[PDB]
Amino acid sequence: ETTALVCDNGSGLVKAGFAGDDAPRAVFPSIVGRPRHQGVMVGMGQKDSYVGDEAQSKRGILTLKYPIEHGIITNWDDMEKIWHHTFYNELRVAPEEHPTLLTEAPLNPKANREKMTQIMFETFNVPAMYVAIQAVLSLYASGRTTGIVLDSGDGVTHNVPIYEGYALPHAIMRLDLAGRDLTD
Amino acid sequence: ELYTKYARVWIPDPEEVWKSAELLKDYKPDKVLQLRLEKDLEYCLDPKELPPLRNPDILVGENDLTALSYLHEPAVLHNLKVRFIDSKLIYTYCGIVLVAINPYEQLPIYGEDIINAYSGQNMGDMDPHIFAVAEEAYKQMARDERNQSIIVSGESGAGKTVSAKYAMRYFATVSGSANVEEKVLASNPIMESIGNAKTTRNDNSSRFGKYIEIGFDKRYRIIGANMRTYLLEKSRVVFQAEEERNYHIFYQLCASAALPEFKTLRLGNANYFHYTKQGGSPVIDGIDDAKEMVNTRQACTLLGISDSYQMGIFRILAGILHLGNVEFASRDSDSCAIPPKHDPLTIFCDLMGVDYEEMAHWLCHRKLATATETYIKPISKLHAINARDALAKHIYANLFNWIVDHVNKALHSTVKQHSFIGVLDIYGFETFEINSFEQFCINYANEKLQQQFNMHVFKLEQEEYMKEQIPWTLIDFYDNQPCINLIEAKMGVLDLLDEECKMPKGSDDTWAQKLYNTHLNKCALFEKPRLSNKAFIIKHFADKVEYQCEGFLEKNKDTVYEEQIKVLKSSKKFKLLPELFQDSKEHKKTVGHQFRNSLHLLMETLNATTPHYVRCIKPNDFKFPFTFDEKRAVQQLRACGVLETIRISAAGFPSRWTYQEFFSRYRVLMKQKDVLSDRKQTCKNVLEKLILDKDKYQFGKTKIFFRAGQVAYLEKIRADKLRAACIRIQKTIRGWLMRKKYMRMRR
Ligand SMILES: Nc1ncnc2c1ncn2[C@@H]1O[C@H](COP(=O)(O)OP(=O)(O)NP(=O)(O)O)[C@@H](O)[C@H]1O
Ligand SMILES: Nc1ncnc2c1ncn2[C@@H]1O[C@H](COP(=O)(O)OP(=O)(O)O)[C@@H](O)[C@H]1O
Ligand SMILES: [Mg+2]
Ligand SMILES: [Mg+2]
Ligand SMILES: [Mg+2]
Repeated sequence: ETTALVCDNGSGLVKAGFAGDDAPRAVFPSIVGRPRHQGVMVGMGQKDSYVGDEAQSKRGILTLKYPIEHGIITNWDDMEKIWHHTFYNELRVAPEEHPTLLTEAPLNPKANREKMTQIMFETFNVPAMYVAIQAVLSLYASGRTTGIVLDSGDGVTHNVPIYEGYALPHAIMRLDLAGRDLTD
Repeated sequence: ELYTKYARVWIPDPEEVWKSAELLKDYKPDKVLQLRLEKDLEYCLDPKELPPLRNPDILVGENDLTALSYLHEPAVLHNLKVRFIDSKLIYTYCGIVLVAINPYEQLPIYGEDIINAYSGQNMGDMDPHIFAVAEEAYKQMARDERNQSIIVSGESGAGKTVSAKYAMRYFATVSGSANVEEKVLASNPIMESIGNAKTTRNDNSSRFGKYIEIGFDKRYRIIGANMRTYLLEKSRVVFQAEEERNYHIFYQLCASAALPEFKTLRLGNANYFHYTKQGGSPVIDGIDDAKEMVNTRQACTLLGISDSYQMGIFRILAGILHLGNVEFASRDSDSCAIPPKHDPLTIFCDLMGVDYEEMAHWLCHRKLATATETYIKPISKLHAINARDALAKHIYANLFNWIVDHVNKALHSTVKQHSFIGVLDIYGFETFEINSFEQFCINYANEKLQQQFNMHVFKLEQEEYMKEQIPWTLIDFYDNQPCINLIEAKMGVLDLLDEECKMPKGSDDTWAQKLYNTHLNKCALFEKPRLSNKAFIIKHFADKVEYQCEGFLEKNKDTVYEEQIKVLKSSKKFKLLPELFQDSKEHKKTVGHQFRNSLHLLMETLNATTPHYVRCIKPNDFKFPFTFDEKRAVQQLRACGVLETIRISAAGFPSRWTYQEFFSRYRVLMKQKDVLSDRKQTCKNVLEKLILDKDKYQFGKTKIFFRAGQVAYLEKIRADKLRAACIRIQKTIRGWLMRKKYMRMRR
């Protein structure tokens, strides 16, 4: 009938798919490239910017930007390009037909959620959506109602203790160490 | 009032559900009734009810229970009891429905002279008989090409198979003949072997709906038959309650194990294997499963399943049995392993032609693949057991669909089917001291069939009201849609159950808690049992039924890992095992969702068609010929919805009279002043005097329509008038004769 889209914006990899299948059928880096060299050959079909695996393939000639840094979306037009690419190119699904479920790290600014929702309703016209905490979903994934989740992606690391399905919001710890600054 | 001296009433009694009593002093508004019994009694009249009044004897015994003026449980039970015991009639109409009572005796009524007597006759013409339903379906099919169904419902042992047999014998006789009926009757032993199980109340209960389509050519010759099946009870293959068995075939197979052919299977006695062992009761009294095996193989031969395929089938079933013995040791909270050199798994792999190391690996691990990348990861002993039992259930369901398709290959014929008449044998509403996921599915299927019945009857009433030009508004529809939306809507009991299956740390206590949350006080049909927090009550059409939650999560889980199927698909030892699968989301579907889908396929098959209903009832448990038990029958009339059908007809205009026969009956009331030669206007004049309320009857074009009470009230006042006239005349005669003897006394 209608099945929600499930999308986790992360930093680095985007991974997206349909609710109730078991692994994401779109996975690609959340990266946008713009060409920086003078183009010489006339009539090449040269393109203003590249997204995801395109920008990985051509990365020799591109400046690569990450639109998400430490779970905060710093650049919004590139994030809209990444979602447009996800829905139309990767999933080939029109977003008006499906609820969308979106994932976020705890303790990050509220403006990030307000903008994510304003964009999903106004530009995509998604009929319904929700924003979920990254750590909470790892318990659903591991079959538990209790535990202290330690989560680290690119960017933010956070601990979230949960006990029989109640979060303990005064005990949430967040750390900016993980993943990109290991590479730097 | 109606309660006068010499009235009669039904009073409740412990040992037969109702007994007759005569009202020994007329009632006035208050608390007392003096009653006399066929001796002397006084009965408390108490909240409020008056005791059910009794029909005048002219109505008792008539061929149609809706001809009764008072419609209520004891009048129905009395008319069936008198027709069966005294007349030895076994068939009785209720409205559209034919009620059929199992005589446990042979009868002459199925002779071909009677077949011919029924042919071409409409239901009004002749006393009810199953041929009178078959002939109606046949002529409905002739008039209009629309296919016809015949639907047969009741507890197993009520004679549904013999009813279908004579129903198709009718078609064979009227069309002439193509040897369908022999093949169809020869198929019954295998379908009963694979599809029937002992149950706490009943041996040879059928756990699936069987639909036989008899196809006709443009001549309405019998071409041939096609067989479908629905609503199979898959969960029984792996779990049974106490005093229940697995499907008969498993015990026929185990008992055969000593035979030379089956030696290679290494079968044991039936309480060795985990799936047969659980029920407690390996041996049915009065059946030799080893002998039944012979009839099963014989019917396989007659339908032309080669003995190669027969040994394939028994191989696969011994596979399922040996698989059930596979036992997992948990090496961690999240990992398990099969103990080394495991004899059950060694025999299962030998039987099935698979590499021991691949089954031993895939039983304990499951595989997930992202589009670029695949991870193998362990699973707990609980998920391993749930997946082994889902594999056994999936093998069994595919073997069942295969045996059904090889029967269909034997029954089909090459002539293109112009149209068909189809016969549905299905279980009726079910209630035991313990009620469980099986009973919940059965009662939901019966709620669906009862809705489609009520809506067909409502359609036919709107047609008859058009035919008599009576306003439609007088009849109201009685809709069990709220109970269906209770069971199957989103946030329904099945929906919350399928949620709680995937939910982490789901359990029958938290499922029950979600039930009480969503529906404890929002729906009138859902109730919590007073003393328990583990059970729930649904008010079904027939009765309130209390279900225990404690089983449903184990029974509801199916998930089949693709790698375990692909191991079996890889088998080359024998050809049947890869043939079964030959055929992705369905592997994720729960048993409840597969059931709801098979039920939607069934409702699509039936809604396409025009139904005719037969209800079968089983008058006594002990199979005594032509004995009747009121407390058994009231249970089965309730479960067959006959009593609710009658309740729904008792509101409205159940009693209908032709003006001719009405006038003939009640000339005695009419004064010779007001008898016109037009009967209809006389009747319209008279009934308004005799009955005050125009609401209580309607003047149709050709028939008078009465509400329930009125015809018995007219019969009462008629009888009292005729009593007064008789007494007055006979006192005059006696007076003359004594005056003559006085004339002698002067002389
Ligand atoms: N109309 C009938 N005339 C004679 N015997 C009947 C009739 N209906 C049922 N019986 C007897 O009832 C018994 C069982 O009938 P049958 O049609 O075989 O039911 P069944 O096999 O139990 N199918 P099911 O009710 O679903 O379990 C047999 O002894 C039949 O002879
Ligand atoms: N096998 C691996 N070993 C070590 N680091 C890895 C591995 N795979 C990914 N990473 C690093 O982890 C980060 C990606 O983690 P991911 O969960 O995809 O981030 P997010 O949660 O933001 O989507 C990147 O910095 C990547 O370099
Ligand atoms: Mg992440
Ligand atoms: Mg029988
Ligand atoms: Mg049967």
